[PDB]
Amino acid sequence: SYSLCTAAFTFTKIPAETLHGTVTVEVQYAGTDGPCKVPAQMAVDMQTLTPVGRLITANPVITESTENSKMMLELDPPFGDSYIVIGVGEKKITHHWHRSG
Amino acid sequence: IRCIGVSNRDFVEGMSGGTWVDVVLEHGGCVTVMAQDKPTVDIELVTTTVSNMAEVRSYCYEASISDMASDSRCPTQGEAYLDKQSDTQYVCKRTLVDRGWGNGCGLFGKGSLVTCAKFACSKKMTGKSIQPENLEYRIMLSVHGSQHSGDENRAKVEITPNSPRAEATLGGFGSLGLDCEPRTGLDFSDLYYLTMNNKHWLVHKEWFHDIPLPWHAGADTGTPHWNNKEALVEFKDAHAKRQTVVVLGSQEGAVHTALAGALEAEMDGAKGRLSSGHLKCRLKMDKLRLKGVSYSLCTAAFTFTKIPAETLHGTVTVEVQYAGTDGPCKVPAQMAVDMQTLTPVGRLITANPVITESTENSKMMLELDPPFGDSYIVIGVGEKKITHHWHRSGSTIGKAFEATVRGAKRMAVLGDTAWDFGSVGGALNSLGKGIHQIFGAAFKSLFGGMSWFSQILIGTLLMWLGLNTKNGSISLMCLALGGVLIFLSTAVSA
Amino acid sequence: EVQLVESGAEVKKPGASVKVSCKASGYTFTSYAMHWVRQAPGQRLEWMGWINAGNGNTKYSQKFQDRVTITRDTSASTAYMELSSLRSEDTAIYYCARDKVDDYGDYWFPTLWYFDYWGQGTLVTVS
Amino acid sequence: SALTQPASVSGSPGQSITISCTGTSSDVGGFNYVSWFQQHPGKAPKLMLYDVTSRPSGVSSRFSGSKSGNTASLTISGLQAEDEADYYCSSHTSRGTWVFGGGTKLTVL
Amino acid sequence: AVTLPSHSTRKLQTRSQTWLESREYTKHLIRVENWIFRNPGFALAAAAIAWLLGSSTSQKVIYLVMILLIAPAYS
Repeated sequence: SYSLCTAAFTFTKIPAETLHGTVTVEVQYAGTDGPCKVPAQMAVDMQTLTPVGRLITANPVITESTENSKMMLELDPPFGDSYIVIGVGEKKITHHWHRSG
Repeated sequence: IRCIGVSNRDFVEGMSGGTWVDVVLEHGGCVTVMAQDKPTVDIELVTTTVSNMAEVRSYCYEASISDMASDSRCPTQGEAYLDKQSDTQYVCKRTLVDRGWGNGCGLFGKGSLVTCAKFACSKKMTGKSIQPENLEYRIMLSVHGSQHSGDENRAKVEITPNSPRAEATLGGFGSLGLDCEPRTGLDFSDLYYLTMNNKHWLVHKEWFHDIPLPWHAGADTGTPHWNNKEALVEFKDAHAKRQTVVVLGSQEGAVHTALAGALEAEMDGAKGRLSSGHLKCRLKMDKLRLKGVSYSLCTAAFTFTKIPAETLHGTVTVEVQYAGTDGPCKVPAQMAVDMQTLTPVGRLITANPVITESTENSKMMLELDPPFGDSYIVIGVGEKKITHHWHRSGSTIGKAFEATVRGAKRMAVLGDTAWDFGSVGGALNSLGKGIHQIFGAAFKSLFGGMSWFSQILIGTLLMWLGLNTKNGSISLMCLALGGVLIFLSTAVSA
Repeated sequence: EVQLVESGAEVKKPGASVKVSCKASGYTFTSYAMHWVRQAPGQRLEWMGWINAGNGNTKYSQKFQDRVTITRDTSASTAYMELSSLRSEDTAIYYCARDKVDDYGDYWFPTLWYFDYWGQGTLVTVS
Repeated sequence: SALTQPASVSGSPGQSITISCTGTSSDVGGFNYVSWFQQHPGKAPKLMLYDVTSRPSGVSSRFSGSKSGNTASLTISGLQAEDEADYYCSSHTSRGTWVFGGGTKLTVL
Repeated sequence: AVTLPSHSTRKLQTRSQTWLESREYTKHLIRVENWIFRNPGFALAAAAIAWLLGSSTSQKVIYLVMILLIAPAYS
């Protein structure tokens, strides 16, 4: 449950692309609350919107307490090129991933 | 403003369908955007910064060689040695040589000699590599405004694949939600950033590995162990004896002439700053207010200063200064056909024109898009309203043919990205990117790699096969391919 | 908790050989590790280490590629760095720290963290 | 080698400091390996980094790491004053050995 | 000595002129035309060995222009 957990997000590292169809992301979550939960989406449309593709990691979650706890998340973008979305309804950093094939 | 008269500019206008659009904005052009409502905005690529690079190889384009040793064994005992071999820095080749009698060597039978020389190179070609992430697109966008030629109007947006969404403030105008894509544009990670003497340009991961010169192996400093080294020397033995070795001097010009297919990149520094560039941005209006619609319109004389002019795309700027009234007032822009009835005819570019007021400064400069015939451009209000004759002089089917040719060049450069260039809501567009996506990909797959004469030639070979024999099928598709190649050389002719 | 301590304050004549002990306490000397980082006061930390306590392997800074040799023994769970032919220069403090070996027992690429703990320190001075 | 790190610095409490460590492509640039080691004079050094941006759990969330090109920046804000521990930057080189920067004497005024 | 890389292997297509794109179209044509200006006898014989193999008055034409194109650069 953990509500959805809301606050800023800043990509720690420029995310990655594995050779086995994956994108790995680390996030600070800019320091709000405890053991909350933050979503993420693969959005072909707009900044966010509809979710396509699949999260290889499930129930992505923040660990605990002060400032930044990094949530690394194995994500498979759709066969096109999307925009990783970090989950704040409004304030969120994003990307563009161009998975091949 | 910011756009007018680049000769590459392109107009894009959405038909409601919400605020969607999305135009591939491309360095060297300025894409202008107009809507039913909304102001009209001009966006052009500006500069594409590649922030962080890492070194792969170096090579060398100018050799120099040091001392030359010899070490010649006679016919019996064969191979020679020359202790100065077995280094990184000495190159060697064995050349069985003439030497029977007269001079040592109590038999005929040749006898190897090892002659070597020390290879220390003068300059480095230092290829650098980039990966799509951390590159930076900086797009600047300006709205039409009173400004004539001297800023709530032009905004500065920098779009990093670490921040592909961008939203730019325009006080009293709107956000102009920019969803760009900083990845798919140029096929980076293929391109390497190549440095000859104090110049820079991009070339492919195929061309840069295949140059036959000494390797530096991406090494750092010290006394770099040079791979190869043989391709740049010249071991020749005069007649049968006395092997000699020559330097085969600077090839700087040779790579330059061999490099014809690259684009050159402007600068180096902490950051490579290059040019050209290709972005597909999803342009999102959402928040744009016109800010003028509430104003009064002002009755005063208007006096042209710069006489109006015809831009290459046909739009006509006109600059109007006027005294005599105050308030930030609208000005009537409608162009007309008869001086009698106004009956506005022809689309206006500037949407709502306004004035900054202040004193008798004026200066708007709105710009217009006259009809294909004769037209009076009338900026004015009551009886005394100042006019200008125009005569656009382009035909309509001329304009359609124009936009088609232009369409064919955008389609030739951007490949599969032509489709979705001014996308909107129709699906048949997605079918386009799909259909031209597979023909494009498989097209570049079997061909690719085809020079100018290669594609012109094979173009006509396919068109002579175009009308040579048999069925109306294969002959038809061969004629089609030939059409695409010939057409692709013809395009980009200038 | 995790405890490392070693031989206390010690002095050697120029040309002698120091033997420092690192007694690992409070954790599992399993996916072991240890290092040796020399420090005296007022200069740069040099790392002349070794990296493998499972197999007894070692890697040394060329700096001291052949001077120090290292013995590792689980019965005492102890790693012994021994610096031979020390000089006036070497007067310093030798900390032993760990960076956990990978699962396989072979240590090639470290943990992303290195030193989560440090030895107590041993000041060694040369006459 | 010998990571370039500047000798020493200071400022008002709460004020941002940034100590930037400059390496080469051999180590700091082509790796995520970095460490900043708070060393209390007289005592044993400790960890205050771990893979750049992140921190060991017992770290004052004060601290922040960053990297650009060849750089290592430990940027501290909201200073509690009693946090001058000679800061040494250290990283894993490509050759498989570790190097510790010149160290930064931290000056608390 | 082997590098002719970058025009044939692969090109950058953009709304920019490419390196020496001003020079190329014609640094692919003149050398061949030049080389045929010298020693046209090779055009004589090449015309022969084309003209006697295939005999469609078309397929040989292809053999004429092809054999004339392969060895100005003789490769």
